[PDB]
Amino acid sequence: KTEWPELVGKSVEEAKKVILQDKPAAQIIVLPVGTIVTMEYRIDRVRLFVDKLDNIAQVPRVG
Amino acid sequence: AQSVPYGVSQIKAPALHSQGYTGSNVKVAVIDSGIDSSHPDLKVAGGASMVPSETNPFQDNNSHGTHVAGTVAALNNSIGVLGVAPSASLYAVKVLGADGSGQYSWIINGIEWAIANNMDVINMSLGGPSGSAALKAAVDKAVASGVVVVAAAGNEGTSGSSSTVGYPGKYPSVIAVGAVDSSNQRASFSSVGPELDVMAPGVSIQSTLPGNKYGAYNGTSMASPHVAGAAALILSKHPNWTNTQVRSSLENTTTKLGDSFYYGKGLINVQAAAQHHHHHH
Ligand SMILES: [Ca+2]
Repeated sequence: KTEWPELVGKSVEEAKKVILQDKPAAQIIVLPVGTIVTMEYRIDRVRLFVDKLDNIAQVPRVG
Repeated sequence: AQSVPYGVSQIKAPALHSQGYTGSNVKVAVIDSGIDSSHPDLKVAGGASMVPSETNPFQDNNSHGTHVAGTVAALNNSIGVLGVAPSASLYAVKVLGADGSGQYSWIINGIEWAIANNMDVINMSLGGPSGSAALKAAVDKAVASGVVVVAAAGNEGTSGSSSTVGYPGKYPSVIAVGAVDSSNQRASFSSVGPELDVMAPGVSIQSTLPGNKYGAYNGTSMASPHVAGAAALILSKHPNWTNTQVRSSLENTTTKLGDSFYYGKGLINVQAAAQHHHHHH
């Protein structure tokens, strides 16, 4: 499992719980949606982009 | 002892160094998370920060900008690694904070600073999934001012017959760079599409890390600086070539690889680019 479309709209706490169950060594970082990010590829990382309600705004994916 | 990363030799950069072309007096802005200016294998000429909470551009709290900077210009000596353009004038334009992210306005601010400070080359090992008219305007203005603008194509792999190139790489004014390994095979994460221009080494790339360290990273972020450094080598041999001529020399002298949708023009060859005779620019 590398993508989580079912988590769009969930809170950060809810999303982290599911991702860690599916990918125990996931390196999760939370950022505002609409930002620019570094383009290195990290297979263990999962960025969570959040909206103004602090909910997952985009499909989480490894990288 | 110094070790030359495979990618530097693969794009034929040491051929130019042996002729005396090392990027001297060419100004390259690394628009990224800052550059650790204290690294013994780097010489930072200047910089500026656009990150409100991190005014010092010479403190890299992420590590990515220092690694990108080492691919462009790690010093030629008896320690660490070797950059593509080891004599380049390297500028730390910090637009990303410790978490590796930045607002679009901070990236645009860094591009505006780069134009105002007469940078010859801009490297942007960064991107986002959406564009903006202001971001497009900034990269277009830099190219209209004569700057060579290079960016990572993105790490979004494939999606049917659609483009996965992110922004600012997707704009036609920018040279969007994908990633290959030491065997010239496209990395599965490398973005694809009509906007992909050229490829460069982006798998297991050794470079400088903050605190007098070295390490390997993967990504189109690692491929981009090989091309930005190659542009600086070309300008050190041909100071009168326009950005249009530097870009065409790199795109029209590549080693052809796979289909253009996945590989663009192919792998850059800076030795061939620096010997190029233009017929259209
Ligand atoms: Ca060195």
